[PDB]
Amino acid sequence: MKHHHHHHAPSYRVKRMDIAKNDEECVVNAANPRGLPGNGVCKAVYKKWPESFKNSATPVGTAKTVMCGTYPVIHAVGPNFSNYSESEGDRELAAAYREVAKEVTRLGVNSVAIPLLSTGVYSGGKDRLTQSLNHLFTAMDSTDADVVIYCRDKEWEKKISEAIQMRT
Ligand SMILES: [Ca+2]
Ligand SMILES: [Cl-]
Ligand SMILES: [Cl-]
Ligand SMILES: [Cl-]
Ligand SMILES: [Cl-]
Repeated sequence: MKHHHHHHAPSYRVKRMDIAKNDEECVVNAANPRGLPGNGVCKAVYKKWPESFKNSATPVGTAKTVMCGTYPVIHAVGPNFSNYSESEGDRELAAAYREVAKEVTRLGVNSVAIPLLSTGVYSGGKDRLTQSLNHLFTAMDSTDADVVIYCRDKEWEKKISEAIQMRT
């Protein structure tokens, strides 16, 4: 059974920087179903933890953890909204985050670095910040890990921070 330090109060934070530089105990990749190096976040994850791509292929709506050494990389496959309808894509996006929460719990980590799934090249050309962040919260709220959300856009940083602060 998992125990924490007496001071542990689970938190959310957002940082605008490359998730490959994260200071957390594990990382969530914005993965593609075939386990390819990809682009954007996925390519940064591939450059930093290439060993974690051994047998990382997994279906849309799921997560698969592969260790790089002892450092866990949770490959979470959100839907490409160019291929899915809005209703089906929304369900798969929510499902991918639920699988992340299960993996974070199983691993026993105290913290996790997470990107906003399906907000980059899989967004179908739409702004999906609120949709993706709300599914992240829905899955992660019941976990006790410190969650650090990574983004790259300055306006997105502000909106994510606002959403975090308004629930506190
Ligand atoms: Ca699926
Ligand atoms: Cl950076
Ligand atoms: Cl892809
Ligand atoms: Cl994406
Ligand atoms: Cl961003």
